[PDB]
Amino acid sequence: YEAAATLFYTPGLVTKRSSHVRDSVDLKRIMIMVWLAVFPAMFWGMYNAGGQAIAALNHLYSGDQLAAIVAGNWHYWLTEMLGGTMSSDAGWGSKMLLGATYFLPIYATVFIVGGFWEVLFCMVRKHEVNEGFFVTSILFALIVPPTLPLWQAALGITFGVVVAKEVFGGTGRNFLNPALAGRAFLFFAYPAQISGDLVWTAADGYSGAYALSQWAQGGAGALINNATGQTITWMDAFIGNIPGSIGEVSTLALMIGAAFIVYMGIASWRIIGGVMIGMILLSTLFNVIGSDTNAMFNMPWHWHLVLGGFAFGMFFMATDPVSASFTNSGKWAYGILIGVMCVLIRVVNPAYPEGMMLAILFANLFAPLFDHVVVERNIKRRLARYG
Amino acid sequence: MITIKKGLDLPIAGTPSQVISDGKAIKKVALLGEEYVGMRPTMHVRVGDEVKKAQILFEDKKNPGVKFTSPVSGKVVEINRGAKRVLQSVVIEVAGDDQVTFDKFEANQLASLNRDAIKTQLVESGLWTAFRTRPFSKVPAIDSTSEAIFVTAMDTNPLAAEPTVVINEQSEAFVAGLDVLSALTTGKVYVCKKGTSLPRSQQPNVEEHVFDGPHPAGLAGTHMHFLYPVSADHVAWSINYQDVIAVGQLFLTGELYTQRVVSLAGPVVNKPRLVRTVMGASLEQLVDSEIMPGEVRIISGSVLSGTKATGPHAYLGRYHLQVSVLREGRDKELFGWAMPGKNKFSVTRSFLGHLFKGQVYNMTTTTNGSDRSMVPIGNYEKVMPLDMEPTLLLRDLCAGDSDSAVRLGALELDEEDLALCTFVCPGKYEYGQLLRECLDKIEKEG
Amino acid sequence: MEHYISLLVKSIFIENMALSFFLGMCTFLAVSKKVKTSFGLGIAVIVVLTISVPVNNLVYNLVLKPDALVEGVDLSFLNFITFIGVIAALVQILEMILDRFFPPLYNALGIFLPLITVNCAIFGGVSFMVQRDYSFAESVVYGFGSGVGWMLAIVALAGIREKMKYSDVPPGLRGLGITFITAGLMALGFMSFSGVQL
Amino acid sequence: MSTIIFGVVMFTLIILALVLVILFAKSKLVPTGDITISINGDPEKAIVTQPGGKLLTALAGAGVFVSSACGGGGSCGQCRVKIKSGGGDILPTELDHISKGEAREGERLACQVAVKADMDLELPEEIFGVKKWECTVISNDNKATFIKELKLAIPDGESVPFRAGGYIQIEAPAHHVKYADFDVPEKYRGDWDKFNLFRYESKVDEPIIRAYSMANYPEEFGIIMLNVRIATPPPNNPNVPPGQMSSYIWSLKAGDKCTISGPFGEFFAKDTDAEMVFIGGGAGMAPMRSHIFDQLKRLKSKRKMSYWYGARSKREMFYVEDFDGLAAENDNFVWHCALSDPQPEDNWTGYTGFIHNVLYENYLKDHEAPEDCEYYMCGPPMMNAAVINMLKNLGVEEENILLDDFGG
Amino acid sequence: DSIKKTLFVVIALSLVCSIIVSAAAVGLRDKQKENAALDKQSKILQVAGIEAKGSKQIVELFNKSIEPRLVDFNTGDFVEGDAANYDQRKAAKEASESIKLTAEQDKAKIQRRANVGVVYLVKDGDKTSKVILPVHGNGLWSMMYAFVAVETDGNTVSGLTYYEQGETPGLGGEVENPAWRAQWVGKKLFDENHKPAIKIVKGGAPQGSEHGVDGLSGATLTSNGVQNTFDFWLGDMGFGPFLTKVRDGGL
Amino acid sequence: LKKSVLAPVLDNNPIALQVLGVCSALAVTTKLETAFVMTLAVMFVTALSNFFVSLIRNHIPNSVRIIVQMAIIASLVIVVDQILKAYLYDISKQLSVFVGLIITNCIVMGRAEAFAMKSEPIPSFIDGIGNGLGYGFVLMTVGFFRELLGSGKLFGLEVLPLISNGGWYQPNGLMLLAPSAFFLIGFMIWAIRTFKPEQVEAKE
Ligand SMILES: Cc1cc2nc3c(=O)[nH]c(=O)nc-3n(C[C@H](O)[C@H](O)[C@H](O)COP(=O)(O)OP(=O)(O)OC[C@H]3O[C@@H](n4cnc5c(N)ncnc54)[C@H](O)[C@@H]3O)c2cc1C
Ligand SMILES: CCCCCCCCCCCCO[C@@H]1O[C@H](CO)[C@@H](O[C@H]2O[C@H](CO)[C@@H](O)[C@H](O)[C@H]2O)[C@H](O)[C@H]1O
Ligand SMILES: Cc1cc2nc3c(=O)[nH]c(=O)nc-3n(C[C@H](O)[C@H](O)[C@H](O)COP(=O)(O)O)c2cc1C
Ligand SMILES: Cc1cc2nc3c(=O)[nH]c(=O)nc-3n(C[C@H](O)[C@H](O)[C@H](O)CO)c2cc1C
Ligand code: FES
Ligand code: FES
Repeated sequence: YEAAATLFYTPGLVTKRSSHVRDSVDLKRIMIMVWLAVFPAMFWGMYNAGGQAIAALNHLYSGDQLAAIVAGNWHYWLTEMLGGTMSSDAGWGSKMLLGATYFLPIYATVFIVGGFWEVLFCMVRKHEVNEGFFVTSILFALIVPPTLPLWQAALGITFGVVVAKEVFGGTGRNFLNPALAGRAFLFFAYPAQISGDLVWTAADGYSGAYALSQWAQGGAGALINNATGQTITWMDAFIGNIPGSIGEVSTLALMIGAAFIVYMGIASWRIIGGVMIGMILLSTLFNVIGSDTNAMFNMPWHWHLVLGGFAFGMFFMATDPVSASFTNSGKWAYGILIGVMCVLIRVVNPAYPEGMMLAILFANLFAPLFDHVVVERNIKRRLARYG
Repeated sequence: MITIKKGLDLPIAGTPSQVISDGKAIKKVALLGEEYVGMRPTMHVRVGDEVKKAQILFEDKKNPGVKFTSPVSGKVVEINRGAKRVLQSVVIEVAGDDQVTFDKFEANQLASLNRDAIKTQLVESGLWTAFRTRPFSKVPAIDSTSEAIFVTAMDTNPLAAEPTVVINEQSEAFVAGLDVLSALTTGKVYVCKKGTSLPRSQQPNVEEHVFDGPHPAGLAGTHMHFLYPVSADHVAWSINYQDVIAVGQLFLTGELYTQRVVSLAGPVVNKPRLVRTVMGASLEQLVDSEIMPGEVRIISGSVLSGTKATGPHAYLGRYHLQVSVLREGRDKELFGWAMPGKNKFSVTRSFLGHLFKGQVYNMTTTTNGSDRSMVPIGNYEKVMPLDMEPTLLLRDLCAGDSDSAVRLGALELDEEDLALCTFVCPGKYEYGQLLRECLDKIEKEG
Repeated sequence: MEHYISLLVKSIFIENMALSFFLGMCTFLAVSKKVKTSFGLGIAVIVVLTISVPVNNLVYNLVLKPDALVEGVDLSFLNFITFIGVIAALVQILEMILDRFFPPLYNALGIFLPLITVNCAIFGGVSFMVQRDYSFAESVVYGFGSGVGWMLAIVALAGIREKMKYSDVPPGLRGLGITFITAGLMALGFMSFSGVQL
Repeated sequence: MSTIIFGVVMFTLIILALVLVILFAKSKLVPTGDITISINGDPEKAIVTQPGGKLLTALAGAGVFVSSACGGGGSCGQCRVKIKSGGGDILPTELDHISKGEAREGERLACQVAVKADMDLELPEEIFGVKKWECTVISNDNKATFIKELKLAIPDGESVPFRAGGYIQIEAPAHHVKYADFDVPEKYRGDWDKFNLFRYESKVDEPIIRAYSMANYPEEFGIIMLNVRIATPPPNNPNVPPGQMSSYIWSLKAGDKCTISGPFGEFFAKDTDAEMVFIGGGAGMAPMRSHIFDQLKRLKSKRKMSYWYGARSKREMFYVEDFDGLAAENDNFVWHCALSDPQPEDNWTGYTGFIHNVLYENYLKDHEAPEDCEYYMCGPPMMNAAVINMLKNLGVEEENILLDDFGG
Repeated sequence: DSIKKTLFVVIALSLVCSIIVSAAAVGLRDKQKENAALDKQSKILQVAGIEAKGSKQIVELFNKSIEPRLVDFNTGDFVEGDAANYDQRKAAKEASESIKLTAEQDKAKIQRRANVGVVYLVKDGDKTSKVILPVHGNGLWSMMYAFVAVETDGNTVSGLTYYEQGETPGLGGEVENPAWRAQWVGKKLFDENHKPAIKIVKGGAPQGSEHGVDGLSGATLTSNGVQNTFDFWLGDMGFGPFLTKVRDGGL
Repeated sequence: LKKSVLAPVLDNNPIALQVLGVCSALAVTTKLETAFVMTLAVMFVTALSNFFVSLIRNHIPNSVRIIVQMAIIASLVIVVDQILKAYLYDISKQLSVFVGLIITNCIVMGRAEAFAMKSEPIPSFIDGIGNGLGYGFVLMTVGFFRELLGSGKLFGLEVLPLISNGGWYQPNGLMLLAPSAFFLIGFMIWAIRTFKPEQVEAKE
């Protein structure tokens, strides 16, 4: 059908004006290179989400009760039918297959539901179907817990695509992050399914606390993996053995993926440097001033980095070219504000245990202000005939 | 010594060999009518009229007093009119040697002429059209004077000629032209040049300023931004080295000098070199038997800011000093965007081509992609050496804003200064025409 | 003195009038087109609020508080008329003695100069001050912080709308609908400080 | 009850204190100045009615009006003022009329300027010379279906200070006019009586003013000749309300009293040597006749001229004797005509249909340089668009297309 | 305009408006307080279990069955005063009759406590069966106020009702859920060592336990707020001495 | 005829075109009880203020016109507030500040300045009623969606059973917050300007 050939093939056009020779880069290649960057993170996330579910299920149930539970859920009996096993010694194959059966429905639902609105708008306004949804859909499907209902994911992606992105004019015209706008819609509308201890480990009847919110209770000594009984170390939280969403669990994979797109120039290193500087400064100020009743005042920078969705946000979600600043002088300020706001929401605000998604949305509002400040300074320098 | 840090030396194949050789005999010239900004002609000649050299072809209605003259003596053959009866070109068949003769001056007396006496001779001879005023790139008004004239004297365009080769043949004419410009300026003459040596004029008004770096260093806009910033209250004239040689020869001999040394080079040329030609020649018979078979695009100027030479426009421009030929790319390719290209060029590091240092590409006319919205990954900031906000200025131009574009600095720029920004745009936007529309709106709202 | 710093930061960020209490939208959505005009109006609002709150505090403490003038009498039902009279007189003074007699703010203050009187933000600030029972210095700091927060919000909206010159909005949502949706997105983003105990 | 008296007293005291503060502040600052404006330096006339506010409310009260039209608000922009001292602020509504260039030298509209402080003006000389008059009507005879020519005589032999193509601002006091006594020649009786047009009537409660253009030329001094059209409901929608002032002027008879207010003008002829092209329709014969007679009988010009006219039928043409005599007298001036739908008894031969189409197919297509000659258009707004499109397709600049229109 | 006319116009308008405004705001001053008292009386009746669907009978039922009474926290004994018009909020606010709690003992995070409190005794004739104790503490978003009705033995709770809170509905605003409030009946507040034995446990409490109460699911911060509220108000600084006197009899 | 009272419902809607009274729309639309009470209160206050201002339109000096109008409007709002506290105490406890903020409602001042000062008393009263109806239309329409989707109720009555009470509906938490009001008003404006193209704004 024509909907496939027009995607695979290049249009085969020629230049007719101005620069008769053009650069080989294009939006399709940019979006595809970003889409491929999250593949190692997604694969390790699927593996870890299978492993956590298997471990929690084995810790809770055993024997006949375990068989009754395994025969009552379609993820478990599909994993058992496809050759996998739910025993205590399941291999990486089954640990990845269970995560796949937990993640693929969410990705398919998000893709189809968002693409419907994308096609509808780009057909009504007589455009050609753009790209960037290939990135938005995968980021949204990676930043949600494995147990999120499909009817909630559909509404989240609907809000993110329609209200936040498509109303303003489509790709390259919006001012806010679409994936994070949808996630914030879900976060504020249905907070029982995106918070608590029941949503991170995809096991039936198992309640396991957030690795980030286990710190606010008792400090570094309170970090424990109740699924297996072991304690979470920095190496575990860095490699990505902690419970969490599909996407942001692994940090080594995120660094590996984001190094390529930083090298290729798609993602700016200025925003990443600003985020790092802000986080380090604020999270060292908090340690220096100290506190007695708050246990997050003593969390250092290298523990802020590994836990939560900090790495995923900083690498893949804070570097959105459209939402970020357009000035090399304002990109540093944008990154510093993002890092400072994330650390502040983590430490001082008690209602929300994680604040990267809200910090990015807050800095998206004030990026144009930084752009205006720098451009006004440049104009005032021009008026002195020195520019 | 002024060093430019940002830019892009375009690695297109077929670089010319800087040796001047005689070109093909040219039996037809033309003087275009779509390259002069805001020029509304009043034709003084008709098809079949016989014209001498330096005899006026048409005047201006928006710029009274400026006269455009015939490069060679012959018979007019075409007055081609485009859409809405716009003047595309006036074709003259060179069939004679008669000419109009002007006054002659000793080489010593050229530094003390009156400005009005210089202006009258320049306008009568037709060399007044060599100058251009930044902003708006219009031909200078007959009675206007500026205190800064920027003799380019350097070439950094892709597949461009080396001015040191051309000037050393005409050192005396170049010196005399510099003396005339120093007597005419009333300010200073900024003779931009590379680190190599050039003939020197013994005048205090003339300054030699040395530039360096990649392509945008050899642009009159960059020279003005770095030596004499321009605005609505400060206009500066611009001129190249060959027109300076023409001015010197005019004031030394009394006859207009209509020779040229252009560089015929490109990916699809058998033997790139410098060919001695005539002003406004016919490219269709200039490039015959010099091109490999197949479909080709012949350009009158650099591939970054040239003009396609097909049909009525298939003649050399006034301000262009090189002819570039490259193949036409029309075929599609399956999964071309996903290929880890070794032969593909990009300022970004997303292709395997950039790893191989020193590679030269056989670039074609394809737009590698399709028209989309602008996602500013940071390509314009890599290739803009000026003190501006590029990705804000281009968004201002695309949105149609004019006053804010002026505030951001659109006046100092020309269509030739946004060629690299158009080149490195993932959205495949053409910014030169947007800037020209913006400047036309600014001029009208005067 | 840390109490005043806490009050200032709380009023500016934790309790931003424009995007946490949502007062003054009738002008917040209508005048926010250019940063210059938005900054001028924010300065005017800052001045009016800073002068209005302490005077109302003095009057309420002196005569309108229950049992404050004569024991057994309670005149707390003149609050609305007294507050609106003080605000209106101050706005008239600002418009007529200082703003236009001195070098004027041409096109920075137009139809919206007499609209400060009916700006809901100032009346809301006075009412909240009455509820919280501040002292004089706390009232001054509260007024200044509220004004600065309102100016910050309006200037951020103006900057966003200036960035939105490149957008392509549907004809129905041109201008006002898109302004409402943009303000809703900004309010969604401004919920980071919701649970802070400052 | 004791709280009620306290509340009443405190309400009164607080409101009185606020009002007194406002009044005292006003008394401490109000300039209370007067005569803050000088319309020019040389003339002694530097007096107005108001110390500030809007500018017409001070000048028109003292008798100065560029054109103090009804309502104001710059809906037509004839209230032209030039300023050189005072506030330089520009109303948002004034950028539409004033370009930045004119803004630097201080050009604005009058119904937008607000006066508060001292200033001096540099008003053009035409303000100092315009005046009203007492012209009596001589003839108001009909010569077409909707076209009437009005002839007036100037009292005491004065000559209006006008140029070719101008217009005087006619007045019409309160009146009530009926169409019953209207009567046209026998040929126009058919279409006139098809709806009979006499049942119509107009109500005028206060004096009203519109403008008309002179069909005469400066060597016909002592007599004002105009081309007046009747304002009737459109034939396709007769239920549309009719026109008032045009009907009133139609009702004017010979020997009747009339008052003009003064001549104004635009659309003048350029002082060049290029060819002149005059194109028009409907009631547009007035400026074209004025220009033709000026250039030929008054200016003795020898520039090549052509006057292209379009009509509907042979019965719809007048001034034919005049234009034929002028063409016979002058070789440089040739005038052509076309009919939209000629009738079998018109005995018409030659051009037919739309005037722009006949022009393009007959003259300008074979013209060598249609971009150097000057065009003057004054006619129907629907002919305006067609002629503009044709000339722009031929490639004529805006400076060579000089047109006069009455805003559709 | 002239001052002679402007002052007269302003004075006449003020004299026209002020009588209306003052008469409206003074005539209704009785109803404006009856309506306020009705809400508290209805809440107390609901906590005590007496059914009164109407402001007509709420007044008589509260006047006959419920006897408000003041209690001194420091002495744990009754005080004589206008209990029916007491204002605990302003009493705690004023520094004249309040104690500034210190950090180590301000478990409920209320930062101030009144010197004398108010309790309500439910009785018929002159025999008392219950006593309603108003307790409050800090939650997550706002202050949470409640009435807890304990039996005359000083141990057994016969109902808990939250009448003022501002938590998130559906997540932490489940303190007003009848399914959650109805499980407090029969629970015991003290152990044999006179320690506060009420424990809001997470994830569910053993069925039939005399000291455990089911926590709010997904609302651990609000559950901790409730736990702090009870650990403070049942402690030494709250109704501790008063309940010590109560369990000995003579309530 | 009823053009004055019927047109400002859609033709000249205050919130949709004039951008007047939006703060109360964002605030009090969470529940239909408060929305309807606010609609009635603003209707009565606007109508009576317009009536009195038109009655005394001749004898208002320019210098203290704002004070003269605010005296009347604040007196009306004080009377309304006392009546609400006396008879509708449960509702009045919920509106709180946005009952005293009726004075600073921009609709009241806009209709007092634009129409009341220069129109006859009865036309002013009719125009006030019409503007109040046009405002209440938006108030109740937004409140319908907000209440129904955020609490599964209408006027305090049960319509959609809640999951916490043994039903099937899981309430949306955004409807009880402010951004939902912004989104609903934006989409209302979109639909109104789609059905009535004459109100569409220009690109320039
Ligand atoms: C500088 C200048 C010179 C001019 N010179 C001439 C000249 O020489 N000769 C000439 O004939 N004209 C001339 N005009 C045209 C001018 O407009 C004349 O006055 C013309 O006769 C129109 O009459 P009026 O101004 O009385 O129209 P008005 O009575 O002001 O308007 C009535 C017209 O509007 C219509 N109308 C009224 N109410 C409505 C309604 N509710 N709905 C729809 N339609 C309605 C009527 O049917 C009628 O067409 C000139 C105009 C200008 C600006
Ligand atoms: C790519 C790397 C770029 C960043 C380079 C390094 C930046 C770090 C700067 C500060 C160095 C120390 O940073 C941090 O200091 C604080 C003390 O100040 C230490 O803090 C430690 O001791 C304090 C003592 O009061 C405890 O309360 C705290 O819980 C504990 O972590 C952290 O363990 C250390 O990580
Ligand atoms: C938007 C939002 C609002 C919340 N509101 C409350 C609340 O009002 N009360 C509460 O106890 N928890 C609330 N929570 C949840 C807490 O933040 C915290 O995650 C939870 O109380 C801990 O659950 P657990 O320790 O029982 O696993 C809210 C969470 C979100 C995302
Ligand atoms: C480095 C990079 C990061 C991106 N991040 C996001 C993101 O977080 N969310 C999203 O919806 N799109 C993202 N996109 C896609 C696209 O840029 C985005 O939709 C724009 O905001 C256009 O609406 C990203 C693209 C790139 C190149
Ligand atoms: S009426 Fe035209 S400017 Fe005043
Ligand atoms: S209507 Fe303007 S502040 Fe509320």
